[PDB]
Amino acid sequence: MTDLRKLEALQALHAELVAVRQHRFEGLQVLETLLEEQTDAFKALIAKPARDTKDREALGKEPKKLKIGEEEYSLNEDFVNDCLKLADELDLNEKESARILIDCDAEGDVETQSRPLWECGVIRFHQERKYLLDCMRLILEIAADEDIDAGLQESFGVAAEDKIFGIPPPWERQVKKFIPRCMEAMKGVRSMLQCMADKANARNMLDNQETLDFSRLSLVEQHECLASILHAAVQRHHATIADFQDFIKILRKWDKYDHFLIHLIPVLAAYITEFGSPEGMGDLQQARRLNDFICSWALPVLGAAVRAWWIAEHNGFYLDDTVQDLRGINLDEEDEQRTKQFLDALKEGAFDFILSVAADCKAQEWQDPSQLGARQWLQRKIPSLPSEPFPFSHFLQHSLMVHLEGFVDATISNLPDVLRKLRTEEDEQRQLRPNHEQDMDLERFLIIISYAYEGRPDAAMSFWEDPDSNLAGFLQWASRRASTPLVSAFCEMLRCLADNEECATAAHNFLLDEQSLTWSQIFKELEYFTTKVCSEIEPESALMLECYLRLIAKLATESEIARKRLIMDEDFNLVDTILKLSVGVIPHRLRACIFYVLKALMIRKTHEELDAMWRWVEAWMTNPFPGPQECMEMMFREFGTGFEQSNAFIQLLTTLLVPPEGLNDSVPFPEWLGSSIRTLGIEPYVDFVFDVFANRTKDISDPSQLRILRLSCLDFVMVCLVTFNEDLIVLGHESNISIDDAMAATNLATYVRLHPFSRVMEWLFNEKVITSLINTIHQDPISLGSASPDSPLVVSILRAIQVMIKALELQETYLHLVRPEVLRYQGEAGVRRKPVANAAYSAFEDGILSHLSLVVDLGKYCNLGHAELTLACLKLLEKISTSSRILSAWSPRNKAIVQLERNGEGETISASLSASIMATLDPALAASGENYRVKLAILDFLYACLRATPDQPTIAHQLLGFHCELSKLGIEPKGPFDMQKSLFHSLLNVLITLTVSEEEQGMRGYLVTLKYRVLRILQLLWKSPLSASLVMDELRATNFLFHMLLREVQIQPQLPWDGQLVTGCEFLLSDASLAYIDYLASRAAIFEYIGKELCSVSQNRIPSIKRQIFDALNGQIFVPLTIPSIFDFFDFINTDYKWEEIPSPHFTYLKDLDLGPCIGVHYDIRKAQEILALKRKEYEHSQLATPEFLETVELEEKVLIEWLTVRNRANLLLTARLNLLQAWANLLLVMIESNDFKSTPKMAFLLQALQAILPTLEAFSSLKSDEAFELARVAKVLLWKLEQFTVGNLIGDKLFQLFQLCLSAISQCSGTPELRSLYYSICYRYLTAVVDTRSVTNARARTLKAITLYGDRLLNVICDDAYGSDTTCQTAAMILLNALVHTSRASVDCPIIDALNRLNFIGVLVDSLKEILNEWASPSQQYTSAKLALLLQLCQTRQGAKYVLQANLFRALEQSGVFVVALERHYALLVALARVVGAAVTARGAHNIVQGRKFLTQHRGLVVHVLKKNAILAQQALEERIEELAEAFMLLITATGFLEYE
Amino acid sequence: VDVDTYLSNLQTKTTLSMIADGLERSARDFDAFLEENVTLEWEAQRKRIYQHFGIK
Amino acid sequence: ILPMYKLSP
Repeated sequence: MTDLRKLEALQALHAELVAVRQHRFEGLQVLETLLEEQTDAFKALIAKPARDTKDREALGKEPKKLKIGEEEYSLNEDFVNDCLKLADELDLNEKESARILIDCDAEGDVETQSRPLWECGVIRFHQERKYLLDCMRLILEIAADEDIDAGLQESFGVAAEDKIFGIPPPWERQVKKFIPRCMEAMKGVRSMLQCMADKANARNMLDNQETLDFSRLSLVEQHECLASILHAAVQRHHATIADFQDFIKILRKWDKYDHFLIHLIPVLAAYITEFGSPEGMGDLQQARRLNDFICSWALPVLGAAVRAWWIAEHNGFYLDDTVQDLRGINLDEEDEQRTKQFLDALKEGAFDFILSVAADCKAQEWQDPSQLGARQWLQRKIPSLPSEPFPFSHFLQHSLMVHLEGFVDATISNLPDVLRKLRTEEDEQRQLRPNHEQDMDLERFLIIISYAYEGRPDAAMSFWEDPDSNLAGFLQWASRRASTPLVSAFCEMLRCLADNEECATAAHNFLLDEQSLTWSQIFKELEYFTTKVCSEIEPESALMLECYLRLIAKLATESEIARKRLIMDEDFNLVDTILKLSVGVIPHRLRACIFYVLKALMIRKTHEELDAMWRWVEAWMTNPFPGPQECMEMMFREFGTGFEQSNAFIQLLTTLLVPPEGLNDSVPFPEWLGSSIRTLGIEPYVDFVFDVFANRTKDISDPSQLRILRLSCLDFVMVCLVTFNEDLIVLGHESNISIDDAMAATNLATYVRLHPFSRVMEWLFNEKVITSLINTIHQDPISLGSASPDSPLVVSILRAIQVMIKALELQETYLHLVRPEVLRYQGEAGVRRKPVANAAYSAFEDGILSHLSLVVDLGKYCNLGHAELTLACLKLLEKISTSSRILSAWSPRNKAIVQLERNGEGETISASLSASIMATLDPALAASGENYRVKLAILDFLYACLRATPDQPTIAHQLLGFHCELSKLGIEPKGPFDMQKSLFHSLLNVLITLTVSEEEQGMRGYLVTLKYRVLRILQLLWKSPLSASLVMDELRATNFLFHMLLREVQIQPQLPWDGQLVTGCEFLLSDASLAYIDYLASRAAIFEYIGKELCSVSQNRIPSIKRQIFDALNGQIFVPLTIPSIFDFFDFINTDYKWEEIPSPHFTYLKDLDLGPCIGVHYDIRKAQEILALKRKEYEHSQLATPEFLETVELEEKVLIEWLTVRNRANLLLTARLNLLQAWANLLLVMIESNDFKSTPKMAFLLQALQAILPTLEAFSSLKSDEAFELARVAKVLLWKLEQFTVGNLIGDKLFQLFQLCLSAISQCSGTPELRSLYYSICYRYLTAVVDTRSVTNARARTLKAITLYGDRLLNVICDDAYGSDTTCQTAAMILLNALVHTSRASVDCPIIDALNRLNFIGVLVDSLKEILNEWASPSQQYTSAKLALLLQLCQTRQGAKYVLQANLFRALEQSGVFVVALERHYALLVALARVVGAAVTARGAHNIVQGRKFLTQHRGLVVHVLKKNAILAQQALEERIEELAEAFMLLITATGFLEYE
Repeated sequence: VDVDTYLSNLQTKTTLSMIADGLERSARDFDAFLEENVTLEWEAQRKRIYQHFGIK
Repeated sequence: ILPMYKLSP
């Protein structure tokens, strides 16, 4: 927004500063605009107006109307009470306090936090100071950044001088300085925090605990920000002596040790650096007074440290006598004074306090177990922190380390003799009284140096660049003969000074000889201790050994030359010594250190190193000095006691299981591992690991140790599983023994038998494993909420979910291709193995179907925000819902629905899902946005849950907001789904508020995929009749179709897809085809939904919505907003792209390789890849120009793969277009049929649709028989459901053109008999209604020309359709011939009837007359009607008697023996036959009368009954036939002349 | 009642109407032809001769 | 009941 309040203004400003700090200058113009609006804010850091009585008495006197600035508000008895409460707790003015509360009502944060209104005012007030002060730190921090443009770096600099420090810029120019305001500002924070504890403790001695904690956190953060701002200001030389004296006095008056002192430490450091050191106010005379002033204290260690720092920084003046004046001043006296002062400071515990502060500063919640007990063996007498949750920042730590390294450099370059005398004193003290422990001054100083130089290689390199400098001098001097503590401190310093590889190599080269410490003495002492332990040990020796091991491990992990040298050095043999030491009686720390050293040495290894390591392990585990099978298990159990050595043993195994090539054949271990002794190879290791992880997980009290052990075990299991070949084993079991030879079979057999995957799978079927897993996953939510994203619990849960997924994926492959082979091998050969699997658990689901809280925990873990964990949980739930045994056990009433409805878990899960899907995405990180990934995962989960078992409800229905009942659903009153606030409504909202039409790219892909998934879910929900009526009601109650139509977009060949054009050849190869298919499916689904809704509204007989539907279809909207009509969207049918045609390359080779085994049109690429590979191998074996012609085969394969992909994409596009065309045709049919509106207005749309389909039919007249069907039936019904002169011409014109394409298809016999039948009906009514008055003659004349154009070719096809297999085609074809002969006579002869005789149609037609009784509403009855009806027409023309009489029809009707509603049909047949015979005799003349007399004489009597009969509805119909039948014979009598015969 | 059966019912009704129209047109054509053939002459004599010959 | 579902652009 633009009109943001104070809070929203600071929050938005903070985000902008982070952008510039994170190398994002996209908000430069927007940043400057904010500093000008908040100018008054930066002026005053923090200032709360004092509580005045004028407002207190006035607020409560008339609490009716309040006026703040320009706006006005109304006060009520409820809101007024919150103002007085907020003002009292914070002692803030009533006017200012009211404004804070008003900001909450407007923003409406009471619901976002669900807390009292008066409490929100306290949070809102603290937020202002947070950003107001925190943002200032970013300005100065960015103004000092050297990795940015010099211009921008200076802009923020001058701005801070005026906005923060109130100093105008150089181009311009009673007020108070910045420091005095900052000092008073921080003072208020202390007094406010002190009074807070006093008042809070009084009432405490509630729902506001978390609010008080957050307020304390905000206060400490604001204090840290103010301290950093003060430090930065002092760094610009903007201080004086008064401020220094005030700070010194405040320090002297310090009462308790807390984080505030640690924050102020750097302030005093910078003060002494600017004043004490010769790098600032270089007034030598002024420094003399400060020396006596510094040299009352309620804590002597503080004064000692201050004096030590001051001496160290001020001893730099007395180095030379040329850069300054030192006349008339003695040096030895001052030197002795400073020396005694420094000694007193040391004795008081200066270095001790410095070390304690450095340790408490970097206090980490979790530490790596590889450095336990390091730098924690001193005597700390300083009290520790209260352990309150006050974490430190990063800039503070950086500044502290910089100041410590500077102090170290100063003390090393200024006071070397002091350190020398101190070391000599400590040495002589330890010598004259060894029983006592001398001071640890030098050790503490070295530890402080190490802490200062940590993770800063830029500074550590200084100790190696110049070997003749003071730093290298001290480094080499501190390596001479000394005691164990000093050697340990030096080793720790070296280890911490190896943050990179260059420093590690430098330390390696400096340690070995090129006296100082050397590897020779180290290994000599190691061997001495080994022989002593093996034939007690003091803590100093153990500490020295641990330090040596840590240093060796660090050097091996950081350096490469040392790792390659020590591993194969003949003079050292470190491996033998460490092994002989580990096999001895020593604590677990040494064993863990040795294991970590081994891991570091084996971090990067090769085949030879792996073989040597396995050989040594086998030699030392087979006879460790008792049979081997017993000694190995004894050693394993010995290494199982505790956690450090176990984790350490486990990490080593995991690292050894990694191949040298990195993370497929050559399993990473020797095939002959354990072949000498009767052992199963590497199985014992995994067996022991699983036994430990299953049984000894209860002896770990420290939760962190248990979590670390579980994480290590999960990582080991994953490293063991990921190293198993699946496709390789599948192809082996498929073709190796059946097709390939039996040579490689042994390799696969050995691989399957030696790989530990089988043992891991067998262990997975144990109850202990799944119980431990579900116990680890079942944890309280508060822990995960307060934990850090890098917490070990989250990582362990993720690893466990991944292991479960891998197990569920590979269980089938295992049970298929592992168990039988292993069983056969065990039966054939001799193997002794103990089963650890449960036969009852036939699958992995049997062991987990007994846990109901698993799904609840997985659903609750979705509100954490972790992308990886959320995706893993969603995938796990999807796989669970996709199974069958789980849903068969749950719903054999049900258990999941009642488990998720215990304490409203479903409601909160749905709310979290809604809040998540509503979260926007990052346009730049389209495919990388974790939010979009979570959305797609949720959509896939819902799709899989709805597609599986749609008839029976599932958890998806409950999550959508439905009342899942047994074989029934429903909605509850006031529920989440009733108030239109649920997951389904959220999906509807995010769908209707989604725009795909873009400008920079246009027609994006991931938006298309999202909407396609949403539409698929909607279709799955609709098709399900159990959740169809309510869904349709909720959709029609919100006008969803209207939103969809408004969101529609037109498609054209100009708009590119993701910046790529459609006509490009790469389009078929790119991914735009998927988006195009998705858009086609979306349009089809929308059309289907619109048609269904229109049909529903029509059958409901309510015109309230029909008007709006038609208006939307007409192109107008009355809320007028216009939209493209349905005819506009008919732009997807285009043959210019030529999706059917494909350019076939030459393919001079591999032409005979067909796609037989490749082929649901899906041509597999591997089926042809294997064939072409075999052919290439055969050609190479032929030894005929194999090297040259190889590139030809390679490029032919690279072309064939793309050919196959293009064919698949073309098939997909074709089927998508077919589905879309079918949906559009169905929609158009439903629209035309159900339409009560007038037809004369819709004639325009009718003509438009005709014009649009004309080219479609002309282009697909004989190409394919699938698209014409949908377009052939729509034209049929349209022709029957039928200024005026202009319209009459266009209609008749297209009806004539449409008549041509029909006869053209009939002449070629295209399509199936079904499509061929529709063409008959179209031409039927055209020749019966349109043609049947100069206009009529022209149409009739030209119409006959088209029929004569084809000739016998056309009639031959129609004659064959009759008396065929199909029932409707033969009927339409028979009736069609009637119209042809009928219209031809109107134009004494006819060419149509003549053609029928030449084609032998009349002959076979008269033959079918026999057995007519068998054939004769019913389909067979109506067919015969058209048959006899046709013959009657031919007997009317004079020429027909000739051809008809020659067919001998008199003998055909005799073999058949044919001569209230049922009777009527009987006479109908006799009439039809009588008319054919009656008209035939009277057609030619006296040549047929001879036959007529025989018919009447041979069948006499029957006609007499009819002629005498003639002489309610069904009765009249029956009598009518009698009249026609009676009159039929009468015509034959008078025409034949039977009266003359008498 | 349902969209799937709606189009089937429409096609069935169209086919029935087409068959009925064809039958009616054929009947009308036959009636017109018979009327044109009988209106030439001897409208009542053709039946009177038979009524006199056969039993009334 | 329809605060945002209205067709009021």
